[PDB]
Amino acid sequence: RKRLGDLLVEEGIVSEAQLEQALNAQKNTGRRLGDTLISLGFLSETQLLNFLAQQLSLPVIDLSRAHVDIDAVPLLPEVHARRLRALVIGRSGDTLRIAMSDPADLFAQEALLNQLPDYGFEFVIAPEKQLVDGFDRYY
Amino acid sequence: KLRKRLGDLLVEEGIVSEAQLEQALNAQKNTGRRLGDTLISLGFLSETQLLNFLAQQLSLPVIDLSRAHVDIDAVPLLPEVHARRLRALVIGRSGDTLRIAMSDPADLFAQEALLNQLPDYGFEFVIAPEKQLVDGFDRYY
Ligand SMILES: Nc1nc2c(ncn2[C@@H]2O[C@@H]3COP(=O)(O)O[C@H]4[C@@H](O)[C@H](n5cnc6c(=O)[nH]c(N)nc65)O[C@@H]4COP(=O)(O)O[C@H]3[C@H]2O)c(=O)[nH]1
Ligand SMILES: Nc1nc2c(ncn2[C@@H]2O[C@@H]3COP(=O)(O)O[C@H]4[C@@H](O)[C@H](n5cnc6c(=O)[nH]c(N)nc65)O[C@@H]4COP(=O)(O)O[C@H]3[C@H]2O)c(=O)[nH]1
Repeated sequence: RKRLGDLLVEEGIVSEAQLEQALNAQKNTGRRLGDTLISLGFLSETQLLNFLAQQLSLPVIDLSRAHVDIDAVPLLPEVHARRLRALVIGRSGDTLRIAMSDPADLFAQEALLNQLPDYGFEFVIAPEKQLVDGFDRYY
Repeated sequence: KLRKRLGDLLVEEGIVSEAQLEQALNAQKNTGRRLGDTLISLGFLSETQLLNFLAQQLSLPVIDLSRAHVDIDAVPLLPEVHARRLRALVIGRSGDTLRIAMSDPADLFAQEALLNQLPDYGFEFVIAPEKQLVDGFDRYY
């Protein structure tokens, strides 16, 4: 997979110098690169969501207007959903549609496999704020 | 799971050669040593290179902990004896999320321990050199 900074440069969203500044800043915080670029004023939140979706080849969703399957939600117990920042929003056959705010999180991906074994997975990316509101709404 | 396995990553990015990888895989068997450390022992890879490519493999950043922002109030959430055992330092807290620097974020045995030790906090992981972690323990406890 292409790295996010390189993607944003190739797409003309940030310059090489801006990317280097953010990478240097990140070495001193450990915050995510996209979040760092937003702090520096070089990237917007909407761009971050859209370009993450492009990097990972996942759809963006507006959960605030989505119609969530309320019988799919409980397949992932609340304690795990909140911890992993993941919400099961649909079930077709044995494929679950799962919204995540950090779908690039390797350890969350590993955990989800452990918590929801034997299902097919389709992922969509949502803003963390919408996920958090979703947990309150659907549990 | 699934990360790209480390050998293939290092070969594809032109860090180690195919024959060297095969040599290290052969040599690693039943030594108790992981692949990166085997490659380093054979002189094909450096500690810094291993750090940087583990970070790429695990999709996390390397930090310079000697200069990094550390919430010195967040540090004590993990008692010193556990921080030292697990080679893990809590450097940020916000809501129920902790940012944790580890020398080995691939250490799942340590991760399990960290999880049971800091329950009801979720984690964001970053990697730092072990020397910097230990200096951090001396500095923040
Ligand atoms: N939800 C969310 N996801 C985000 C954000 N920023 C980055 N990501 C996604 O999450 C992964 C980890 O980001 P990171 O912690 O900044 O960790 C990054 C970062 O430290 C660094 N990195 C990212 N892009 C570049 C680059 O163009 N050049 C270099 N040298 N390093 C890069 O390598 C690590 C892995 O990069 P990736 O493969 O791109 O993988 C990224 C990316 O897929 C964010 O603000 N929010
Ligand atoms: N802190 C630290 N972490 C390390 C080091 N070396 C590897 N790791 C990480 O820890 C996991 C286990 O390494 P392993 O015991 O060598 O066990 C490895 C190794 O025996 C083997 N492996 C790795 N790469 C290759 C490869 O390219 N070809 C083959 N045939 N086997 C491979 O598969 C197992 C799993 O590989 P991975 O998915 O890459 O998962 C690796 C990797 O993420 C190290 O020196 N220090």
